Amino acid sequence: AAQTNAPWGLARISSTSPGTSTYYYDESAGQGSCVYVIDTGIEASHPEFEGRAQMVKTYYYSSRDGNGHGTHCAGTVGSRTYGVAKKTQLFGVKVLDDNGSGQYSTIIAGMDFVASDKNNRNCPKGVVASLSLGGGYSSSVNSAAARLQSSGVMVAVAAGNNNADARNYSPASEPSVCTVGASDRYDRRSSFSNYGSVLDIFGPGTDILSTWIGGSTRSISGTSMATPHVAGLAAYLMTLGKTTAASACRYIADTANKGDLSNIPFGTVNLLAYNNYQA
Repeated sequence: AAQTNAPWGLARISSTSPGTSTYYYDESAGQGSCVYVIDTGIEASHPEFEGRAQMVKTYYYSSRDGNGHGTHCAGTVGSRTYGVAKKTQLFGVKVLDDNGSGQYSTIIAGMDFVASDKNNRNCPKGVVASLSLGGGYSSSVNSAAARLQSSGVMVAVAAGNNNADARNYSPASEPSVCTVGASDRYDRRSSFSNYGSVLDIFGPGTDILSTWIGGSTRSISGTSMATPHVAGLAAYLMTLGKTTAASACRYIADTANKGDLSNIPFGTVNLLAYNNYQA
């Protein structure tokens, strides 16, 4: 299949070279898989979600996305125009408030919810979880992310926007879960992206167009935009049978575009999320 005039990140993930504008992917589009978006929530009403998104949990007076952040991220996982796995089922777990904030104990609660809630939901192709969030080092927070992983969920988390080492941020610094760094349309390392040995893969994350609250769209930047392409991609390769939850991140990094990114410091991996799809 081909999306003509796709966003620069969608094209980059099915492209051996930057600067193209057609995203190339198997019709499967993640049908049969499920991706939990742990964030400020989702705007499931968006035409872009086609009723494939639904809120399943919240910790605040509302489960509405009064921010846009979570809605922006879910649009990169499975929205028809902006997402990677365009038939995936999205589940919203609102752990962040409408300012994009939330305490650690709440985030921990959220991951704990997904590993159990997957058992009530129907996902014969496997489960993914996107965590475009982070903060200072926390081992409690890291164990939470590691618990989500060994339970049968493919975790991708943002490496951080501090332009520093990701070993001092959680859950970014947890070795069992997949830590996505950010790059731009010129295959540069994103200005803001954290780096470090803990990273597993880079995904598109500068000037990322995607769904927004109010039935709209907008372009914003961050490792939070890098996290959902890998998330969607994981769910894409799981539907195909090419990988499983527990080995997708190593699968992605194995089959990724080796060594095409400028400004990667020594010690940080030079791998760019890629879908090796052959029409």
